[PDB]
Amino acid sequence: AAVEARNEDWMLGPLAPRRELDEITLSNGNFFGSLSPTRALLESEVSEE
Amino acid sequence: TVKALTQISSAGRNGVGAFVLQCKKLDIHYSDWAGSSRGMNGFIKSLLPKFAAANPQIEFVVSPRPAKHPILMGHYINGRTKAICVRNMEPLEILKKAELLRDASGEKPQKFKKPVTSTNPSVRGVWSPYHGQGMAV
Amino acid sequence: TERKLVYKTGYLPTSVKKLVHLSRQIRGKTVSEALVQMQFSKKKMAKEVKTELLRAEAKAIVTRGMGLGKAAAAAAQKETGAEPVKIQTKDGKHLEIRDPTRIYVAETFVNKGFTRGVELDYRARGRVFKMNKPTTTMTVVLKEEKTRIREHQERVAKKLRQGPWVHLPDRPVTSQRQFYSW
Amino acid sequence: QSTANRTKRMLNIPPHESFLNVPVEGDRIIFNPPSSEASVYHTPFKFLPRSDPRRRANIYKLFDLPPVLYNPTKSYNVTPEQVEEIRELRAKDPKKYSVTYLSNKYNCTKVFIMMCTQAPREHQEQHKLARARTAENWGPRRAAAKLDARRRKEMLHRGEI
Amino acid sequence: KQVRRFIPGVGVQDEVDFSKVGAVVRDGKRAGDLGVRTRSDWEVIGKMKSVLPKVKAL
Amino acid sequence: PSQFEVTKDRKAIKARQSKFLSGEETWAPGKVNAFLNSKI
Amino acid sequence: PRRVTPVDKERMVGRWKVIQKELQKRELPVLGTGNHGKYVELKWLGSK
Amino acid sequence: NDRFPPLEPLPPAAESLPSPLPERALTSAKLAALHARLNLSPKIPLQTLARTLVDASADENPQFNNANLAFVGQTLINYHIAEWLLCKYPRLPQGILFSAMKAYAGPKPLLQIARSWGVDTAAVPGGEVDPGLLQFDALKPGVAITNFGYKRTELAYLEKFKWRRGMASRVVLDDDFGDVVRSDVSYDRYGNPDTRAAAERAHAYFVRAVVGAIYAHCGREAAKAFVKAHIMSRTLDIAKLFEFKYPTRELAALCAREDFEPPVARLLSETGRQSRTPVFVVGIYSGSDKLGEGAASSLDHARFKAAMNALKAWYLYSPGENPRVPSDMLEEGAKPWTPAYIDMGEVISR
Amino acid sequence: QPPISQQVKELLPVLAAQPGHYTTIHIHGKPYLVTEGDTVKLPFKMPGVAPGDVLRLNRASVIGSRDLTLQGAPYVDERLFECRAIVMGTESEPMRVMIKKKRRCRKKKHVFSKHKYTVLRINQLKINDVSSL
Amino acid sequence: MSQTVGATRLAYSRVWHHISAVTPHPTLSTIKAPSEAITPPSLGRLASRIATILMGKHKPIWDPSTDCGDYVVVTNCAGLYTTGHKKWRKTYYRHNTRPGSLQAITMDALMEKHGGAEVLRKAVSGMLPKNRLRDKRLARLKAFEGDAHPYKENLVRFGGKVVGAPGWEEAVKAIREADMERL
RNA sequence: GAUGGGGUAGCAGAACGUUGAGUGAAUCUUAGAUUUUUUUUUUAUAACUAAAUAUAGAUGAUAACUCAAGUGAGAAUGGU
Ligand SMILES: [Mg+2]
Ligand SMILES: [Mg+2]
Ligand SMILES: [Mg+2]
Ligand SMILES: [Mg+2]
Ligand SMILES: [Mg+2]
Repeated sequence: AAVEARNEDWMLGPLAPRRELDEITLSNGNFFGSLSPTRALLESEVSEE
Repeated sequence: TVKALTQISSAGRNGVGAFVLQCKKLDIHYSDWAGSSRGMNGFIKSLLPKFAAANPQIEFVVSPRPAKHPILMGHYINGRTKAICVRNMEPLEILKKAELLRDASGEKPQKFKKPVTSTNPSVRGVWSPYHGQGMAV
Repeated sequence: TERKLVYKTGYLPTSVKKLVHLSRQIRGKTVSEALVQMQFSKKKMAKEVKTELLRAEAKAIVTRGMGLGKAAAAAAQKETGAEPVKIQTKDGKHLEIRDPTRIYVAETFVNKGFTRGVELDYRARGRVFKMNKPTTTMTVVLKEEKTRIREHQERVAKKLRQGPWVHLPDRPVTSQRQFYSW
Repeated sequence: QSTANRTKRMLNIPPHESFLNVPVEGDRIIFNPPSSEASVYHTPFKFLPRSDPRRRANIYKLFDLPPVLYNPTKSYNVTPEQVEEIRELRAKDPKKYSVTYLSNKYNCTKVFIMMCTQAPREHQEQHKLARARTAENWGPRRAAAKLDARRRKEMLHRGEI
Repeated sequence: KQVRRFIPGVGVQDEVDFSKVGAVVRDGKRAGDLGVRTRSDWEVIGKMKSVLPKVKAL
Repeated sequence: PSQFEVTKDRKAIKARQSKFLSGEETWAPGKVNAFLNSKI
Repeated sequence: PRRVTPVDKERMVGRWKVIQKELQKRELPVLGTGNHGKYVELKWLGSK
Repeated sequence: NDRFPPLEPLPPAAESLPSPLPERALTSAKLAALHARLNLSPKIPLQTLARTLVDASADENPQFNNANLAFVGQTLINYHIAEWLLCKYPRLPQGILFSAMKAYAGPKPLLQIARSWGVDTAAVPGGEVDPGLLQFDALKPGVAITNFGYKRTELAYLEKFKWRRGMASRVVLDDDFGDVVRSDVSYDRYGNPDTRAAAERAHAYFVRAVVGAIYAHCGREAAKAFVKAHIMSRTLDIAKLFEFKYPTRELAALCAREDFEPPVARLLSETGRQSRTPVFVVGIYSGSDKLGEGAASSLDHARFKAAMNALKAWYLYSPGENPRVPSDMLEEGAKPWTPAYIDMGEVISR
Repeated sequence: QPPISQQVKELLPVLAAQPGHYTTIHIHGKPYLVTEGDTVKLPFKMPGVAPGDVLRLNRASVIGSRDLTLQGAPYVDERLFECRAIVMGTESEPMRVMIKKKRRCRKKKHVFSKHKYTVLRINQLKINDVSSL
Repeated sequence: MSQTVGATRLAYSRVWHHISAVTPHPTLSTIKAPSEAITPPSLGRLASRIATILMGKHKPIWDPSTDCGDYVVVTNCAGLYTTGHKKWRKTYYRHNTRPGSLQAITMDALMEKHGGAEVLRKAVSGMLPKNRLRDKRLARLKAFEGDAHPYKENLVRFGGKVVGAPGWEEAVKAIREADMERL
């Protein structure tokens, strides 16, 4: 998404969209510029290696 | 009253009055490591020196290009390029390929349709049914 | 210079052959016209298209800033007394645009989605066939009337650049021969 | 056809019979006037200077007229005093004393009346408006045909038609 | 009229104008032996800052 | 989609929609979509 | 003697000296990748 | 760095200089190829051919640039093309004569000639670029070559209030083509209609400076041969430069001036009258002599086309395809000069 | 040499005086109707010629103007005209593949053909003055 | 290529030719002696000449893809010349794919319903290439039963004299003689 | 100024490509290795030029020569 956002801002210029005001991404349920509790707290169980 | 049109300019006919070779530059890339360039390296030492001395109107640039096959990239006055990969070719095969780029123009290859190409008008004009002896059915 | 929003709806419980006809209906219309046609359509997905079209119009206004010049448009024309712009779409429909910021459905296509479910069709002679319950999505590209004005001015200039019709055209003779035939 | 060689033979057109009667035992120069329109570089003898030696009898010699289409006649029926009458009248009432009325009165062309005097600027603007109002009554099909007629004329005088 | 060319086996053949007839072919291991202008021939030309076309010619 | 319970993100985009349309707020381009060094 | 890179070509045409000032003005790297470091979002989660 | 040593050694002050030094021209393979591509005489060193590629916009010094070299070459090009048109077409109207000159020695053709030679431009001038590249800055239009025209006292009104400008005065006040006289940096931008005119101007000054270089080193005859080989060799249809207004009146005035019988239009042939694409072949006669002929799909158009072709035949009269030029007498050992044909002037009609 | 006929010596100046002239040159027996400035693309690679070589063409069957036409029985005398060309280079066509195949036989034999063509530029076509001969 | 660089306007224009089906034709007739026996062109011999004009094959710029044909106005088609007993023994057939619906008619009976113009259209139609230019080319054939037709102003002229008129060849020669007074 | 030129069953010769291996602890790669695309050129079942997109320093890619085969598919009412 950051690859798509950097290009969009470069081309539109004064028409750059206000993504912070958009709806959540249903693929993960996160807002704009927001992490997930599992990813911000690093509660994922990792291998013993 | 006659008003002059100032949007038409003269066109050049390369060959009439003066000639200009279309090939203006030849990029010769080799590799000291690739085995496909064993012949190219021999062409640069044995035949390129004399070939370049005979074509002073062409700019020859010898530069290494390791990890890549050897190529002959010609640049033409029309602004196009023609690159020929000469991998696994012997020195005399390189020379025959270099003479191809010199004798060639940047124009894209085209099938043979018409021998003659002219821009000047017909000497006898174009046929018209209103300028002959008429035709009775 | 021209604002645009590409909105992909959620997965609707229908097929492509069914939803394609509702997409082609709202194609080229304004958002207001399309919403009125979805409200009074006998199709079941027309209710979903209306909901998704209102959602798209909300993202177009908040995220892209479309349809935010209606007040300034009326003052520019009604007070001035000038004549609005008259254009003609690619299909040939004539329009009279008073607000260049009005949002309209520029592009619309339907896409196939994941399989909703599977239903077993039990037939005679002990034969069973799997029926697939489909899902499909619709994508709408919303733009402002500035785009239809520009695209119209380009088609007009292209037609004016093709030159007029002449009675005696200088058609070329294509065959070359090494002699004179006249 | 199957190949370009065969297509060339099926579309073949023989050369002109003049080139077929080739000579024998030596060279030859024949008179072969083509059935075509000549270029403007074949200057007629009437436009050559008296010094130009190339002036010479026709090549045919070295080996009534068609119908009239436009033969105008100039006339001078107006006198220096009548020209003043045309000026005072045109400025007194350009609506009544139009150019057609003055043309028929003094037996002149409508152009000459416009060379001696012009209507006041106020009467001229309403003329351009009257022609602009009738132009907005044209549809897209008639307005396009009118513009094509105005372009063909310009192209003609540019040598493009 | 034949322009300058390089024959692989013989060497470099200078320009010849058969209309006025002289195909001289020069071979060697140095540039000066081939009969062509070298970087040195261009440096001596640039240092001849005194040669000037005759006023009549100008 | 007609029966999805409108979440808090949907309720926030509908409130702004009324502000931009009414004229309370003047729309401006984004500034946090991407952190470019060019800033253009 | 060495490979002709896009940088050398710009230097021959004169454009390189113009590219340096711009990249430096925008605090972008000239002939390098900078001091930013490699992607770590997947590394921190335990990706292999 | 250690892995990427510089390809062409250059002192640190190289980038500071506006143009590469003269001695650098002796190590450029583009120059040596360009010098041979044009078959220039060895009398022209590489340091001189390098100076012809530096526009005044890249180096403001009177030397190191094209200013003076291009002025001398412009005078030779314009002179040899002018005397050549008046001897091949001595009846050309003045307006058509200005366009014919601008069609041969104008910025448009010279741009095509410079490109016909394989001359590439430098992105931005500097002492680090290859001496074989054309150097100029399209962002600076404050450079202008000296000419022989003067600034009109009414130029301000000529452009604003559409004041009238005659043709007879363009020979004294305007330039050689009839045009009036006097008509940090950031590269984050696109082209402009001004940068194109500045680039097209730079290529033109280069072609002119090459002619001036040949004149300074080789001589006068060498310069004429070069102009006659790359410029006069081009092809131009002057008949396509004519645009008539009321050609029927100009032809009537011509016949009246030369005392010919009044022109009469006659229908030589016709077919398709009362159709969508007829063909009326009209011929204009002055007595019994056929002056011009034109075929159109209307009676009026066919009559106008016939008069236009009659006027072109008068103006496009040519004593010969390769006529003698008064410049040939400067070359000693030439036959006596025969007086050329001098026309009275273009017809002025209502 | 065989003297020119009086009928040709009388009209050749009239032929050379007209504005335009064309000629039908013969290269290896094949005709080519050309004019000064035309480009000829021969359907074969002329051996022993490099770009910049000048050729003198000496086999013309027809040298004519708008109204007059000089005809040579086998060819026109070389003393009456001077036609010269310059080799511009060598062009090529795109590779074309001919697939030779019969019905009910899977073997598809390919033939790859890419021919080279020499290009000329007619830079001189003039008629000489025969008042001396 | 020089022979084709120029103005092809007049080569592609539509010329309006004229021929009478009653005027003797020494070239298309089979009888060539005595002079009083020279007949007009027979139906098929006339149709073969017309099909050449409609195709444009009399033009040196002819190409079958281009529709470079001309018009042909035929008059006096009521006196269409025929040999033997064609007029009363030749039959024209017609079917519409329905068994039993075979329509037959003799030449004399067809000339009674649609005149000799239809007999000539059918003869020319079968002599034209069977492609998408057959209907256009056949439409340019203008056949009329008598001397009256709406194209008496379209017929090609040379000095005001229509081709085929008494003195049209003298008007042509007079124009070419005055055309050689130029370089 | 060499001679020769259709081809089934079938016989024979010469090569390309695919996968893995040796030289290889080798060569090259943010001055862009690799990117299923597009494009350009070269007598070309193949490689090459350039462009666009993304971004790797080796669990990456690779010339040449050689070694070994689970090595080349519009055809089996073939299989998934
Ligand atoms: Mg059961
Ligand atoms: Mg055989
Ligand atoms: Mg065989
Ligand atoms: Mg890729
Ligand atoms: Mg299968």
